[PDB]
Amino acid sequence: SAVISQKPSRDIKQRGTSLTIQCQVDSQVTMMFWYRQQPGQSLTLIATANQGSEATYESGFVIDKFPISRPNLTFSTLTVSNMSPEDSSIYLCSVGGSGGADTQYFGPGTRLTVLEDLKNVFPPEVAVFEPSEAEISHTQKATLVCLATGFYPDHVELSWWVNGKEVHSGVCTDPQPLKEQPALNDSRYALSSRLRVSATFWQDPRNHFRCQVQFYGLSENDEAKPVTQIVSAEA
Amino acid sequence: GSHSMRYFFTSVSRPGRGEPRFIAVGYVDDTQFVRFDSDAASQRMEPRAPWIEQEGPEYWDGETRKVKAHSQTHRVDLGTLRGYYNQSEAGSHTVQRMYGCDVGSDWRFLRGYHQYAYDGKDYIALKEDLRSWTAADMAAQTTKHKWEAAHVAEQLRAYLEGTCVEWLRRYLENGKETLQRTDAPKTHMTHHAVSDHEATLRCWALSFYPAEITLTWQRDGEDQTQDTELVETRPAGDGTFQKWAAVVVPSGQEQRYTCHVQHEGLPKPLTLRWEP
Amino acid sequence: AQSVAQPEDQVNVAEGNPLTVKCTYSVSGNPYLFWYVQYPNRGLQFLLKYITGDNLVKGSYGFEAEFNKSQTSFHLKKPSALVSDSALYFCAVRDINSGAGSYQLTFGKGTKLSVIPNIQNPDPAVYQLRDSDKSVCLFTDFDSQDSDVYITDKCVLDFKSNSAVA
Amino acid sequence: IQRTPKIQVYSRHPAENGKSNFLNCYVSGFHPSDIEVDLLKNGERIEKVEHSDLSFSKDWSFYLLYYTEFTPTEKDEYACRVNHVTLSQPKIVKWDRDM
Amino acid sequence: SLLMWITQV
Repeated sequence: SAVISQKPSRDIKQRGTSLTIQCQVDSQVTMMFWYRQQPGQSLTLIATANQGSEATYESGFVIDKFPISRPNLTFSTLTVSNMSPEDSSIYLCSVGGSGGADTQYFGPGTRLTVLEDLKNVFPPEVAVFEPSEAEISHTQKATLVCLATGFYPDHVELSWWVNGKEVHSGVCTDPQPLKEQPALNDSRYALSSRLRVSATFWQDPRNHFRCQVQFYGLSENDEAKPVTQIVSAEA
Repeated sequence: GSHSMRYFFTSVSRPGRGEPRFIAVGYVDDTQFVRFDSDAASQRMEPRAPWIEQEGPEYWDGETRKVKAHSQTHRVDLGTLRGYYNQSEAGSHTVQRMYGCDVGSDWRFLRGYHQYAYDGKDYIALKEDLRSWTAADMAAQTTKHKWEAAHVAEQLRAYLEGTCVEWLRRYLENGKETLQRTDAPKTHMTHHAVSDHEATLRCWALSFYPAEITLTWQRDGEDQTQDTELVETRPAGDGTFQKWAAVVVPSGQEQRYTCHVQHEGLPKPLTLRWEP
Repeated sequence: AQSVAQPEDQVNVAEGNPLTVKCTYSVSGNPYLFWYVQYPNRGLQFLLKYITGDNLVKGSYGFEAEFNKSQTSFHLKKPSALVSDSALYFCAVRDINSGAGSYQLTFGKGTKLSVIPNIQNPDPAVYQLRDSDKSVCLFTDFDSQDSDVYITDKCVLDFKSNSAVA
Repeated sequence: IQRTPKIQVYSRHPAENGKSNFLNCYVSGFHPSDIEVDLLKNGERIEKVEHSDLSFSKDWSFYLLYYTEFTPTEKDEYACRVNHVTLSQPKIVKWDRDM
Repeated sequence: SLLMWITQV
């Protein structure tokens, strides 16, 4: 079992800049690769990270744009230089032995969103909606709804906390967020989520219901400030 | 003549910062055709015989790919073996690997092999049948079960009987001018008085390939493995070898002593006797 | 050369039925085969591999595949599906006879498996939910089977019911 | 456990006063792999000495050949100085013209 | 030509 740290995990940067992704491994291991994949799509191999020499690159990938360094067998970096919107994807560090039977492991990935205008980065507005009296009568149940709205780029993590403590059961967040203006080239996104319980659980006014959306945006090392944050609303 | 291809790898740990040393070299019979050195600038598998130079860039890139996998695996190995024997990082340790294959005069597979060592002593080796392993100690037994599970011996048998054999044939064909030659020994004898009543006779063999040679001294045609200094067969620098043997002789009795040279390039074995 | 075709982008199944993720391979020499799975926001996780010997290979959570030389296939199978098994599944081959020094596995495009959960007590009904501080619509309790108006897709929670918001 | 180098000092072609030749030092049968090898010319070493790539024999012991281009005479004494873990001090071996 | 598959001890 070879575990693979990648740091950073998520990062939003702009045309012309360069990100340097790291890949650490808990033990020393023979072969190291750098893969690149779009969400829900095929893996594309960038290069093979050779210990103590220049990485072997695949057709379509050049060292000038994609510097790779491998000082140890445990540690490697991929830099991606002079970034552009098309270079936005998940960057995967893969690892494994040179044996016939040996298994090829992958790592958590690194989400790179590359933008032209960094001023279009806005956080989400979280509004919670109460269950209808019609649903309580019909099913003896209560569905809460939470809408994140008006955020860019598309990646957020929605979760519910009941009585100040998180819950995974009875919860549902959409597979993917929806485009608010579908026609535009790069519009803002919207996301919904549901939480369901007993009727007597909701009718109890001493109970607490909160929706929590982690919005990953900019960092404090970038130039209100649409910084990485949490947005929350209660009922 | 029968023939062999052999690759020899040596990896050495260097405590702390920087990297270990890795040297790999390929042989066909007693002629080195390739090398990789980790301290070299190129970080590529390099030619060491003009007949391999004609191989394409796809050859050299593949061999550079594979030797780096050999290199990186050996570095991983050095830490593992240090872990198996419960050894500290302060000490310098040597790993050695040898594999290759032999062929008959028919150029069919004769045998294949793969030997591994730690600090100059057998660790694990594949048997002549190429299906099972011979572990030296308890740590090697741990590797034996791992290699058995990974079907390592199947993979080696495939290479050793197949790929190994085919490339040897090709190398023998492409390098026939050098590899299939047999330079026979140029022999002579020397005489030096050592005392009042003793003399030293030295039987010389020079400019021969391959290296395998036999130099016996004989008194009245009886073997003289006693009273006889034999230097090791040594390389000249030009792809040929050198040897000598010698005997201490009661002077006056030089004509009773014969030196017998056996070699592949000699139609009949030679016999020399000192002649003033 | 070496390659694998996964000829199906989407594969659907009801919870508890047989699921079949299909993979064929083409290889010059002899194959070692591999399966990998990816749940959202993670790397590929290892399932199972045919090295040699037994053609039927069993792994984890009742996953298996048979090495069929004649049809040149290594289809992933599992007798009864769970919902957590909804993921991206990748097949992969390694030409064990290659001598070219490209050690990486050669993968297929990827088949997305959707294990749709069972709905025992279907009762489809729209509801209108109000902001505690504005209104939204909700189409819930249903069975598995304009520029300014917004509509989300299906979603299942745990009693198990579907839902969708406007 | 550690083996000590055998050392032979000798010429490629037969020695001939005032003619081109290659001086050799063949070290062999040693372990571990690290080894210093100089070629001397009246006690003081020569700069441009090449060597073969490291390999080893059936018993795992290493061997190497060090060489340099030279022109011998009657006056010049040549030798091979070798240091190794096994040796407390370096071992010097003179070039015998008839050996 | 070298072996391809090298498996660590």
